[PDB]
Amino acid sequence: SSKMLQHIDYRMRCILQDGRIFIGTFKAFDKHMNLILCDCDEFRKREEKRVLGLVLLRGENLVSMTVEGPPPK
Amino acid sequence: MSEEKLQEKARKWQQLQAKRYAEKRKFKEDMPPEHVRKIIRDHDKRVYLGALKYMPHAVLKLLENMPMPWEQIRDVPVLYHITGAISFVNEIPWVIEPVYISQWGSMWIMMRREKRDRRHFKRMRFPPFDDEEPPLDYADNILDVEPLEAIQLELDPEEDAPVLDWFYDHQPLRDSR
Amino acid sequence: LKHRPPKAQKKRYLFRSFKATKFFQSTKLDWVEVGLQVCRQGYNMLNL
Amino acid sequence: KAHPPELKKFMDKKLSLKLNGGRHVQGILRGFDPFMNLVIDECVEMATSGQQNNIGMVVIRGNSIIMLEALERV
Amino acid sequence: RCSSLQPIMLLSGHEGEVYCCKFHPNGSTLASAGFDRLILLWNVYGDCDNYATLKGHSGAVMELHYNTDGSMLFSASTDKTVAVWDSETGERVKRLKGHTSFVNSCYPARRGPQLVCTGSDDGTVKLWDIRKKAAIQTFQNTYQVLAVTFNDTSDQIISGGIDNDIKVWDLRQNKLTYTMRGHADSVTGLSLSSEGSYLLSNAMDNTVRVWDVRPFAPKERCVKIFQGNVHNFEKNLLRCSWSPDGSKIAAGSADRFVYVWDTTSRRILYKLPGHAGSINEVAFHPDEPIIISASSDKRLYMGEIQ
Amino acid sequence: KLVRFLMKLSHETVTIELKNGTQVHGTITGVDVSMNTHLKAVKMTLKNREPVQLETLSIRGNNIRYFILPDSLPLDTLLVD
Amino acid sequence: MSIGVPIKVLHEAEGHIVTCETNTGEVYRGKLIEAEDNMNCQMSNITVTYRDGRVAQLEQVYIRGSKIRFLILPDMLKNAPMLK
RNA sequence: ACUCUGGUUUCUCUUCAGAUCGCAUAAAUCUUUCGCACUAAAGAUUUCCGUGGAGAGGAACAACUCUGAGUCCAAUUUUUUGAGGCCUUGCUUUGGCAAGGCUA
Repeated sequence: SSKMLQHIDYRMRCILQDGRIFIGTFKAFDKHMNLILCDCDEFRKREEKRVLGLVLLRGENLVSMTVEGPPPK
Repeated sequence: MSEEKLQEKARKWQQLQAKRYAEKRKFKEDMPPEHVRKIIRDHDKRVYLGALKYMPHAVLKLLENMPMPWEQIRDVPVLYHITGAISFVNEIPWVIEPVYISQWGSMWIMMRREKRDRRHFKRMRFPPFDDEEPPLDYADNILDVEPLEAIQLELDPEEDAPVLDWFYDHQPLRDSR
Repeated sequence: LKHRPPKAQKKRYLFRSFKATKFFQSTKLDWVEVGLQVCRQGYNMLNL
Repeated sequence: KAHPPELKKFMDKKLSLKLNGGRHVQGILRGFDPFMNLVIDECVEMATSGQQNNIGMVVIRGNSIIMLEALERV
Repeated sequence: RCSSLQPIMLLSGHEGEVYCCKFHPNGSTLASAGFDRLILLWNVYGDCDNYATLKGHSGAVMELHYNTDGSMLFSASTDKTVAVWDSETGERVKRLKGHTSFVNSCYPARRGPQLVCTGSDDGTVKLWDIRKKAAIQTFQNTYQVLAVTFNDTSDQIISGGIDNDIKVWDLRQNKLTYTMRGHADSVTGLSLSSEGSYLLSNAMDNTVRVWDVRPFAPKERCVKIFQGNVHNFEKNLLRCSWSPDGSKIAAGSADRFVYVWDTTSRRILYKLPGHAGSINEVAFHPDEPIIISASSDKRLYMGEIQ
Repeated sequence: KLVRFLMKLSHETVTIELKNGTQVHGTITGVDVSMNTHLKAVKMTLKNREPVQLETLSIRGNNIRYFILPDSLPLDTLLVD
Repeated sequence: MSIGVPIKVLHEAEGHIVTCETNTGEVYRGKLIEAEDNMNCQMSNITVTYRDGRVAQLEQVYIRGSKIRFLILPDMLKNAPMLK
């Protein structure tokens, strides 16, 4: 399923089912679309950025992933 | 341009790059046994004398390539001098070490059985030829003679089966890839 | 005990260099033939 | 390939279940399936009205179970 | 001076002729190859050492080429093949083996997907996606092709050969669209600008042309004709290059003189001595006004033009 | 299986309405067997928000309410096995 | 071919302090004791932030993994061997 | 499950090799030690017998086994739904958002 192996270590934006945003470094995924994102900052609306860390997002609550930035050095 | 002056123009260029960037403009012989038999039978000194320096190499290469007692005849590649000054047994006596130890262990078996059998063993007289007796021409009395069986141990076909087809050869499986 | 490891050579071979000359030719002889040949040739060298 | 949820730590323990629609329940665990449906002895219902409702042996579908808290020390 | 390196400093170390010299587009390293079957990677500045060597050609290297990424180096060789190398640690990542004769040219697709349009002595102009390991499209020219190149769009191939005409092939139409006629001998070297509108042409009529490969057609594309050049009995593949500012052209000549013209003035700006043989390829540094020149004298001449 | 009809639909500019009302208009690039839809040249209007231009999107396949295909689609040669 | 990388990171998070958010907005921070292939997390010494902002102390918790929105794992597991 | 490398043998050259380069073991010379040196030890060098690796060149027949690469799932736990509808405030970017209460 190389369509998201194309996206590993890219800084991705994950819009969730409640409407919360997970901007994190896309580290890993599986068949259930559970994501491992590192250094993940949550963006919610009133704007504020909430640093979390290593988020294991369960696939049930993931709607849409999209790239924010290139992979870091 | 034209057509024939674009086909001859290609023929002159194909025959230009085909030879300019040709892969040759990029940036041994064996002799019959008789030829050396006649040479040492019929026999610019410098040639002979610059040859004759390497005589202990000939002795060492001869004695190291001795036929093992399960071989009657051992044919060896020989590098000889064209003046017949020196003949070098060119090969190195390569033996597969488990085959060589197994062949000599069979030699141990058969020689112990023969010293048990031959009660009054007649050793060779030494030296086997006396002093003012010329060494034998190989062609005249050894060449067609058939050697008496060698000492290869009898191998039964049932238990020695993966070995007996090649156990007593010279270099046993040398042609088998 | 006295074994020192073998020393770094450039892999020259004596008989390949003899074969590269016009003075040596290659054949295949019986071992007892070249036995008599080496005995005769050493006899001729010592008598020379 | 459905492995059972690892709950022999919680067998015969007083747990408070949270159920789906903001609901709550308390009782002794008596077993499970690979689907985490729980069977409960001495079930007290404990609604949000505030008065505590004992039942006894109940079965809870594992789909509706949010969390277990072992009130007893495991 | 107007650079970072020394003056006229020489590059020795090529064991035979140098048929092609190309600058890395970042401008700190350098690639030169030729009759040695052996690409040499130099440093542009510093003491100009030879830091890496590329072996893996069984024949002479006709055309070196760099993508604008600069990491992978494309190399059309004489034997039958075009090799794809990397530039940092220097191992051949790919062979491209579809031509049946001597491959005279290659060219990187730099904008879109990594396509290598190649031309060879059989007449086939073959395009090469590196992930396919096969020939995508073979444009069958009836005669030999000595220089091929993409446009800026990488959707047409511009093959110059011995058919006296420069022939452009469309990658979607799969036909020859128009024939730039006006040369009288074999067209040996084609190079295209960084801005991609104009294309240089060298041929054995001892003349250099500038054409404008662009969809806007002026119906006679031979805008500028340059003289001074010569092609001799050696009949090499006399290459070409453009300046990165597009102001100067350089066509390799057979009379040992590094030729650099002005595009606008149409006069020889630089006629540089020092080489001893026919000058195959002369190249331009991307950032600074530096010129390397490759010739049959087994040597390269770096040099500050301005 | 009808999802196999969607992975034959590579390089089509379709809109997708999700379960959150978000309409995503873009050229589809990849489909999984679970309809995990990877899109490019994305114009995504999350509903009750102004639309945002984004270069790439990857919708999870569960969260798709429906697709919207253009007029020019030959499905009679696409839903065959 | 069978088990995915994020469940390997979840198994790697056992013993550590993870903070799991569930479907009902309740955030559970504490020592993840055990975790399975499904994300059923037996955790312990749990600080709980409910949706209102109240914080409770629940010393032994077993969350059904269906209801887990996400878990925030320690960044130590950014160097874990299955994330390479 | 489709396509492109690489082969193997033999002959030779060049260079590196303190690695049991040798699962074997010689000789010479020098120095030292004691005897009083084949019958004796140490250290070092050298030469021989004759290796491994890499590189290169020839010529013999094999060419896609191998080493790689390019190329069947709607019933709890994830991807075939508890989803959708009502009320108050803070601001309305008058579209509506955020929180809570709901109703299904």
